Amino acid sequence: SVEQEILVTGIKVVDLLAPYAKGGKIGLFGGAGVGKTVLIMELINNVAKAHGGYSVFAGVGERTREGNDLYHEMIESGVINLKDATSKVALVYGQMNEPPGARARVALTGLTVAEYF
Amino acid sequence: SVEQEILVTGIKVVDLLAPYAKGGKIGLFGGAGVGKTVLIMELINNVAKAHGGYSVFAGVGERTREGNDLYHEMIESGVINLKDATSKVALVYGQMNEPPGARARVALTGLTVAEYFRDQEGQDVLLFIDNIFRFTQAGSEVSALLGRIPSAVGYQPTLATDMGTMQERITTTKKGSITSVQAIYVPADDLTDPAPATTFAHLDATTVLSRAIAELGIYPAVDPLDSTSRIMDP
Amino acid sequence: EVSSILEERILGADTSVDLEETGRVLSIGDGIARVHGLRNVQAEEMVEFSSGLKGMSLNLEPDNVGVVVFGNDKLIKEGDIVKRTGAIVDVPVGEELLGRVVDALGNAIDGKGPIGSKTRRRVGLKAPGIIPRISVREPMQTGIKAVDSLVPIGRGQRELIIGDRQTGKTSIAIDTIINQKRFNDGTDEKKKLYCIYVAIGQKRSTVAQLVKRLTDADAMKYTIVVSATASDAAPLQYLAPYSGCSMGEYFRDNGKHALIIYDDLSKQAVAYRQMSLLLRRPPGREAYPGDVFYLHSRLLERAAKMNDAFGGGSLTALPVIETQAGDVSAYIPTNVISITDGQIFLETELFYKGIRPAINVGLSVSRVGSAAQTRAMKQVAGTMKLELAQYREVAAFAQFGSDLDAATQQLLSRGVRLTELLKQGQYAPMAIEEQVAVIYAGVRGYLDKLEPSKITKFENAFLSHVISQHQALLGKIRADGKISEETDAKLKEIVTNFLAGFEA
Amino acid sequence: SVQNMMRQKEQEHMIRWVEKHVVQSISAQQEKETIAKCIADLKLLAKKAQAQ
Amino acid sequence: RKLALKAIDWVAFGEIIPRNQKAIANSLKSWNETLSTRLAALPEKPPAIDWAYYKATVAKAGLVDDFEKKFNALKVPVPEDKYTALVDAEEQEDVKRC
Amino acid sequence: VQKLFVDKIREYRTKRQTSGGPVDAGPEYQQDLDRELFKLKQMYGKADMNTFPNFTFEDPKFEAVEKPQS
Ligand SMILES: Nc1ncnc2c1ncn2[C@@H]1O[C@H](COP(=O)(O)OP(=O)(O)OP(=O)(O)O)[C@@H](O)[C@H]1O
Ligand SMILES: Nc1ncnc2c1ncn2[C@@H]1O[C@H](COP(=O)(O)OP(=O)(O)O)[C@@H](O)[C@H]1O
Ligand SMILES: [Mg+2]
Ligand SMILES: [Mg+2]
Repeated sequence: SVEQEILVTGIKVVDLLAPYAKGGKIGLFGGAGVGKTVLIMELINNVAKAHGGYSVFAGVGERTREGNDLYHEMIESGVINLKDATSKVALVYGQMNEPPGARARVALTGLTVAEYF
Repeated sequence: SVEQEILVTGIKVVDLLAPYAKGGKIGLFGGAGVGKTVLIMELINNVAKAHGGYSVFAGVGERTREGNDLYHEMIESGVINLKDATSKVALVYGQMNEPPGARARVALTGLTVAEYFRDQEGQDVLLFIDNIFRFTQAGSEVSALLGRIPSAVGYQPTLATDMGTMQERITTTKKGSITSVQAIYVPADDLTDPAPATTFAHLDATTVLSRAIAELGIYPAVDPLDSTSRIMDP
Repeated sequence: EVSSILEERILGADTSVDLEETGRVLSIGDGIARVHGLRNVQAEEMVEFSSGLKGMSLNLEPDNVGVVVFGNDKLIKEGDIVKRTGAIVDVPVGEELLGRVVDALGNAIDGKGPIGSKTRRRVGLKAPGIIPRISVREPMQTGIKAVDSLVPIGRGQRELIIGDRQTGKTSIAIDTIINQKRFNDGTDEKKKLYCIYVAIGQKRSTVAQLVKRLTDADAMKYTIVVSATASDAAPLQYLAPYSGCSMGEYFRDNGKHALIIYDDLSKQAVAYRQMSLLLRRPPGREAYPGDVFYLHSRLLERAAKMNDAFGGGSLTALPVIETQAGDVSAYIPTNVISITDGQIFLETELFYKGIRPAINVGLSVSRVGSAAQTRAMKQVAGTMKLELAQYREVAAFAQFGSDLDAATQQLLSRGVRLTELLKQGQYAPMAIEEQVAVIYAGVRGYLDKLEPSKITKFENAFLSHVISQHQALLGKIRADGKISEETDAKLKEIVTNFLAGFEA
Repeated sequence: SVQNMMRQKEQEHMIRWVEKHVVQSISAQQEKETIAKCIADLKLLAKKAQAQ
Repeated sequence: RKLALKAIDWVAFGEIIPRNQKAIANSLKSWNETLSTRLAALPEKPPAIDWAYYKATVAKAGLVDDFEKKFNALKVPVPEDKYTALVDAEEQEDVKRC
Repeated sequence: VQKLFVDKIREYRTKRQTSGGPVDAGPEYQQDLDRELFKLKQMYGKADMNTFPNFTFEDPKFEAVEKPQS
């Protein structure tokens, strides 16, 4: 692309002061206890409403205990669905107890799926 | 053996905050030139003449002068006797002029004589070792010619295995008891060096000396907020 | 009848002949044998030499095979015969091990007798996936007033005990074994706990003092101790963490609950580095190999909270890590921090200032949060955590403060008196119903007139009162789980009756 | 603690006599060696029929 | 065994009001809390004495069973109750004076 | 290996035929376990072989005081 273009996600603090370029890379500072996994689950929902584009989640060397709660937190918020074909994400989980060659290619497997759409 | 006691010495810093024990391994830490050889010369003065059984002094990798100020401070006190068969101290010496294959088998020769008295006889034995950092260092010199990749800051890869193979013979069993005092050189005042910071698992009472106390004039410079014991117990 | 049992064993012995797949020895040195032959050995397969020692083949090279030795290499001469067993390493496991002392390979070292375990289990198994797990909800009771108030532990969480030398890291994990006696002699089957203790590279006299401490408190009838000491060979301090999870997964697989303590994991990365650099593997940062993260991750991920379709079992893991000069930014103190959930950071400065156990609650966290506390403990400690955190902001004004606001003088007044409730002697673990009562006496405001030196004497007086004279209130917080409005008034006149006539 | 401790003292002293006394008794049984070869191969005749 | 109850030690029993002697009344409640925990330390019934396993495990006979025959048919006389009546006697005179 | 097996069973029965007890121990095993048990009985307790214990205890003298009220 030969031009910059702003991606709108609906949130008032994001789309006004630190807006998101279309195609760019975004860095999310902050960890546990701050309310991060809600901001993940809500940017999935708004792009599928205002823009119509799905998402991929790639867990690079992530904990099994914390990669199980995100499965059940998405079920109880509607963005993934066990009954029909109205899901909005695909999960790629290369967990932490795997050999060190298998934790480096997960961010490539989770980018192939994003290149199909 | 499992029983614990208290062995009284007569030093005010030692008996108050970090008491020593009969049949327990004792360590004397600290840098260079703070008093490890004098404090280990004090416990031969107090403890070794009031003691019933025998005593063994192994000197590993220290100045050859100071093995003559022990042979001449133990004739004039009658502990070594040159005329009859009433002496109470043996001596084993490998000093810092020897090749480095001979500063790493002297400490195994000290606690072989001291294993005869505990096992084949039944007496209460003492054992004084100074220095014991020169057992680790003298094995870090023959290492690279034997074909071994070095570990962290320059020691051998088998550092904490042959240390733990010598330090498991200096124990109190059900056939005797070995009190043991050891001086441990700490290189350039850093207790995070891999040679002094792995001997901590083999010691009951640690007496950390310090240069920040000794430069005030407080002698013996023993750190009170860094010395522990296993019997500080109400 | 001593002659009869000896004649009994030798007729019951099996003297049968078999085949083998042997191979001669090329060069033995420093505990790494090179064997020529053995054309059908799997990786990490146990072999055994001609003298009697056993060996685990780690390097499968083209012209030879590198096999570590479970012993000392003075019995291995060049030109021996290395037979094949044909199986990966396996440990005995079951109920019969409860109350015994074992080494890293399941032999008996306490001299009572051999293990009668009928089952056998590998040490190289995998963790359960994402589906057989469920979120952690039940409490694991430690018995320390500062742990259960501010940094709780659920039944399936991994919690790291990190700190320097000589600050009570072993003592925190030795009264957690003692505290589970009150459930382990009762009737409620889903509240019992089983403890395992792994000693990695300590001297034999220290382990002989710790078994006697757990024999005195009658807490060696539900505990196993796996001892790989300092004198034992370099690979036996590598198997011994993986020889304890295989005994703590038999209780998870069969609907029971468990606990395991690695003391300590910073002496396993050292006993594994020596095996690497003698097998000529490429080094890395601080001469550790490239896979020391893969060594600790697949040991801690075996701790899981199973769900009801698989049995409902659990496994709780407490690893101990020794830092050097309080630098957690080293290699191994940053691997195990990023794997586990929360840390308990014991300092050395607070140990000599009077705070014992010296838990720093400024740097200690737990990311299961308040979802592992009971309803009684959650209600009072939610304000205590906020009250203590406001005190640590204004701790630097205490040394010269008299010209401050009355709110700031109040914030100092509650912070000192809440601290004295957190101190606790050794080998005295409490109950959760007695813990919530002492916190309730402090967080309400019933202590701001008592002198700060008397808060310890008031507490030992008050606890012995409510055990004998208010036993029927500490059965309606233990069984209820929550603290109601009826018990809120009933506890309210109790601490007002005791505080009125106290000083005598 | 006296009846069961002292039993282990002669349990170990029992085997301390035998294993030093077996090797002085089988050293002269060369007349037993001529059947020891003749009994070994019939087990090998039983053994080589297993893989075949 | 035998165990009798008591009354409420709530308001009156710690307010005996001597000549500024609240310390003596405070010591009176301190003995009730100490003895009730010592009664909670030990149960009413002690452990049972297995006799049949004593004969086989201690099978050097005679000296083992003779102590077990003399200590089995023994009796434990508890202490006297001479001070139990005189302390209760002064309560009868003071209640007539109250 | 059964002919080797019964050769072991023979030497166990000649070890059963004893008249002086420890033949190979001598004074070494006799001075050991006699001193080992006495070092353990000093940690165990000074109790006789057949003396059954019997004693009595004295309870506290329940005294009284005076307090003039009404
Ligand atoms: N709550 C406590 N109050 C007072 N003293 C304690 C307490 N807990 C432990 N100690 C004392 O601290 C000393 C050392 O504690 P401990 O051995 O548990 O520390 P550690 O760091 O685990 O030891 P190591 O460095 O050998 O692993 C012991 O002598 C013990 O008596
Ligand atoms: N009793 C003492 N108290 C304080 N310092 C001492 C004492 N005795 C010796 N020293 C000091 O310790 C220094 C080194 O003594 P020494 O113990 O022989 O050496 P090192 O401890 O290095 O082996 C000397 O310079 C001396 O001044
Ligand atoms: Mg010196
Ligand atoms: Mg410890």
